[PDB]
Amino acid sequence: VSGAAAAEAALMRALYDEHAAVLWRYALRLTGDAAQAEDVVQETLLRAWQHPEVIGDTARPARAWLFTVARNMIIDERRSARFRNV
Amino acid sequence: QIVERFGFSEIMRSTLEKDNTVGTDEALLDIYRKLRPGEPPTKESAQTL
DNA sequence: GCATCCGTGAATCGAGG
DNA sequence: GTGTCAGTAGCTGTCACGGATGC
RNA sequence: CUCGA
Repeated sequence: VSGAAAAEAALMRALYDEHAAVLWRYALRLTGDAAQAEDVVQETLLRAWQHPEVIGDTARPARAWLFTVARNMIIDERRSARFRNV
Repeated sequence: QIVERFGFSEIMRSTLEKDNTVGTDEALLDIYRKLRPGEPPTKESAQTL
């Protein structure tokens, strides 16, 4: 029924309120730019919604997976695309 | 005990009166949600910082 | 109906690193 | 592909003034 | 940044 298609959202908005405002600070310390951090946070959480094999085991630390996702994306930005222009 | 220490001043009595929330575990969370907004407030997560 | 708080403004030209 | 804690620096050492903003 | 009328 439709309650399930709504349950998807009600499941995401429940991890947002507990992990987004904290993940932001991590990418913040690592980039010194709150704007890029704002970008990386949404990128990360979109992937998370795309990888449900991580949140399903509620009893396991999800934040811990998130931090690594972000930490990797930041350096992907510190790639060749940054060395020349920044 | 607070009234015990600062009682000689009407201004401090008026502060404790005009206060909003009372309780050791109440004002603690009141500080937590003003200092680091947007996070779930645990009693120990605030007691730590 | 009124205190708070937001936004505005604050000299001119010139040298070198 | 990613998975045990994993969480800014910096900073207030300006001020007069008008009027929308807000209790 | 430091400086001149």
